Amino acid sequence: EVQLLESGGGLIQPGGSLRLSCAASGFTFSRFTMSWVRQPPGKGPEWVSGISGSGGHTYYADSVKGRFTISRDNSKNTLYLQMNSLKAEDTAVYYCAKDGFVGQQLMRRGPWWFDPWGQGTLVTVSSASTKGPSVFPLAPALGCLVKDYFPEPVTVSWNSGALTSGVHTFPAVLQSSGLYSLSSVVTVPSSSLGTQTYICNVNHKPSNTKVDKKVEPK
Amino acid sequence: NNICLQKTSNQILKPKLISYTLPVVGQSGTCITDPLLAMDEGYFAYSHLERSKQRIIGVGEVLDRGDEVPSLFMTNVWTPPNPNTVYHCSAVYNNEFYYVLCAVSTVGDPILNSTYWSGSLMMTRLAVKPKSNGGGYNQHQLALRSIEKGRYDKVMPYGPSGIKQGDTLYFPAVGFLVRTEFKYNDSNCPITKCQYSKPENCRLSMGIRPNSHYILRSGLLKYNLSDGENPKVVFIEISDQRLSIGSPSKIYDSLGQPVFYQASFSWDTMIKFGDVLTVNPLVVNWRNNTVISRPGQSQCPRFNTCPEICWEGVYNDAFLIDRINWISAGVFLDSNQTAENPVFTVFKDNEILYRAQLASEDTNAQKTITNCFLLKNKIWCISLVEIYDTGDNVIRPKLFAVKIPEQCT
Amino acid sequence: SYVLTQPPSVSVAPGQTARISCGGNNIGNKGVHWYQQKPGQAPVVVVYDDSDRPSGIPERFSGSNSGNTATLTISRVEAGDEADYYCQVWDSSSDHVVFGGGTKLTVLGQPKANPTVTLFPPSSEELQANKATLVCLISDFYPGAVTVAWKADGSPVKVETTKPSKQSNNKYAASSYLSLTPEQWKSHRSYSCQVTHEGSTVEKTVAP
Ligand SMILES: *[C@@H]1O[C@H](CO)[C@@H](O)[C@H](O)[C@H]1NC(C)=O
Ligand SMILES: *[C@@H]1O[C@H](CO)[C@@H](O)[C@H](O)[C@H]1NC(C)=O
Ligand SMILES: *[C@@H]1O[C@H](CO)[C@@H](O)[C@H](O)[C@H]1NC(C)=O
Ligand SMILES: *[C@@H]1O[C@H](CO)[C@@H](O)[C@H](O)[C@H]1NC(C)=O
Ligand SMILES: *[C@@H]1O[C@H](CO)[C@@H](O)[C@H](O)[C@H]1NC(C)=O
Repeated sequence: EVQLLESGGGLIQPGGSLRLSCAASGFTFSRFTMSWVRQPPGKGPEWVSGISGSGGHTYYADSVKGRFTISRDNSKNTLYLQMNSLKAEDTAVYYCAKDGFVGQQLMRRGPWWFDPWGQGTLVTVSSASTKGPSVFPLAPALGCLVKDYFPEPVTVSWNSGALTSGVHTFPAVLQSSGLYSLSSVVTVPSSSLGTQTYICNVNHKPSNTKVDKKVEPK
Repeated sequence: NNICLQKTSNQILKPKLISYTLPVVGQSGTCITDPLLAMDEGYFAYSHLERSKQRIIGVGEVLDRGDEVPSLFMTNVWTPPNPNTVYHCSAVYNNEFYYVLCAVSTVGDPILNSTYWSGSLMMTRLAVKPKSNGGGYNQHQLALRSIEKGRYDKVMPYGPSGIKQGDTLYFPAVGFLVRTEFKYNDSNCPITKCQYSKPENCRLSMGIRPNSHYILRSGLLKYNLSDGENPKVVFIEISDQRLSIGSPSKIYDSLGQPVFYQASFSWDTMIKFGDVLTVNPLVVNWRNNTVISRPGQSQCPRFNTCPEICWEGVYNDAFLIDRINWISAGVFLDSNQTAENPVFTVFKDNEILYRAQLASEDTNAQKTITNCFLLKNKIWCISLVEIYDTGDNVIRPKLFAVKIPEQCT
Repeated sequence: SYVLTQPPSVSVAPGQTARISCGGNNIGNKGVHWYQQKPGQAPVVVVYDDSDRPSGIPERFSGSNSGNTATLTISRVEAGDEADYYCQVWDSSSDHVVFGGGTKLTVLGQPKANPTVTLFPPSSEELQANKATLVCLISDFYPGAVTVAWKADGSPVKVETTKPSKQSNNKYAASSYLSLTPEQWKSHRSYSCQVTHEGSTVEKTVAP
């Protein structure tokens, strides 16, 4: 199938730099028009930039004109977006979208529509220093605690991907101080506790925290 | 005769809608596509498709409607049976008759079904002043003894109007050539000042897709009326100077010299027209115009000048009215990637002189056909603008009569 | 430059039709596209070029454009159709693509669900760090709006709770955190999480 894999998001001072990369697989990358659509948390999407198939024509939006720069490497099947002079407004999820139209027409009533979208990459423009989380075990169902981190996001996985069934990761809560905290849980039977070793693989990019915490009964 | 020759800001152009003078253009609840408007001397020819589907090929006169404004008055309408088979008509006038060359296909538009096309053509001769009880005069389907195409596999008319040189007709056409037999050295592709281009771009862009079976080469179809009782059609390919994909072209007389226009369906967004140096073989002294282009799509938008792999564009032609300064007139679309906002523009090679907006900035408008003439020693132009009605939800042609002002005030 | 206006929310009963309005100045002359975005997922395209449907999109999704308003009509609304919908266009007056504010479509008449509540005591490693925290995770409950009540040895306490977030399954989910000092966890010999949903309370206890 077709899939877009964004990367490069994170946490940066206002006026700083940031460059996102979009890996594309499943189609002739040079033949299609790529774009960057960003979406603030809990709001509608917004189109940041776009680039022609050959990269000859680049189209920006007035909100990021003069600050963002889109590029493209058709040999690497990858799309880029160089963000400079970042403002606090730019904090949003950044999607990578491919033009979905296929065919030999002369004119398109809608020259721009997207199919498919990526999975987004989180970019936070803030002046707040990052804080590393604390991984604590929830002993027995059983889970893991991720206390006092900033900023979003963090990822958690049980048994290094060898265990996805019945793992309900709950969303984080923003505490009064501004530091997030979340916990994931997975329900296991009591007929395999003293044998199957359960480890949660927590990962929090902005503070370089990668922790594997084993969860055993107390 | 002389016109306003300088760039001015006053709205001197006062276009007048004459659509209802031609009663067939305007109907309620009907989609009308594929238009043709061709004029020569005192007459004209018109065609459209009422997509009760019907093809209409008509002729008439360009007469003073009363207030010294020209309008089309129909004198003979032909309804060819089986309208699904008739595609890509082209009209040329000569000696009280109008010759309409048109393609016949049972596999759809031959451009989209190039391999399966039968290749059959048909030529119908319409009378401008038809006789009552007149068989073989009012309308008569001529017989073509042969279609000479050379190394091309198929030929087809591909344009609204053409010219007559004495007793010989010249329709705008296009040649279907097998892409393997297409000879092209990719070093000729001007990818010098285009760092994102490639040598193979404009070669692969000679077909509607890079992997296309055929390639399209514009040119002319020749019908010599003094060539036996049953004349034949011979194809005349256009030269390799500023080569683009075979597009709906148009060749017209203007001030005693033929002028050629080719639509921009490839990466050469800038307008492609100019005086004809030789008809056979075809050589067009293209203008080096840098101000008029056409709306395309995403990769080949308006004003693009770099060789790209694309097949996007629309047909907006121009008409030379003052050869001394090379001032042309035409309705163009002020838009980059959509078919919107038609504007009647009068321009030179490097300067738009004066303009007039025909509709609103977001009005859907596709094909534009412009021809100019004289009315009592005054220069007039009648344009056909395909426009989408906001209410009826159906695209439809529209006829505007624009006078070229003499003063600039 | 160009402006697309969408009503904030639409409510339809199951099996009926749901029509989502997308308003725009002379939007008939423009190609309207539609994107559906379920929670935690990327927007998927359900209609393009006014009326064309993508491959794999259910046929009950149909788009129509005429005049100053294009309407995406969802025929035979299902429970899974609960998502955010955005109409999209290209503004050739500034060479931007423009989106709409969005429309959250909630489907009426879904049965009520019970909150699966589980309470975890402070971890042994965390308790050694002289700081404690109790967690209460409510899972799968409809309609999504609950109240949490933290108690200490049967006595109420004076704690951070999250906003109810919709889950993959259409039933909502949320969590709440109670932070305490190391003495309070062992001073009182009991601790319980009390949550009420539609006049019915669920509880869970933990002991040192
Ligand atoms: C081309 O014509 C053939 C012959 O019937 C037909 O099978 C095919 O579907 C046509 N394709 C197009 C694109 O018109
Ligand atoms: C194409 O043109 C280049 C430059 O003139 C020349 O070096 C090359 O040999 C040509 N190729 C062919 C096949 O003639
Ligand atoms: C047309 O044919 C006649 C006789 O066959 C010939 O004298 C004349 O030159 C031809 N004209 C053209 C334009 O081919
Ligand atoms: C356009 O420029 C080319 C190159 O200078 C020239 O050969 C051609 O004659 C020009 N076209 C004109 C003057 O119409
Ligand atoms: C169309 O393109 C030109 C240059 O490519 C640009 O100056 C103009 O602003 C574009 N049109 C719009 C509406 O942005």
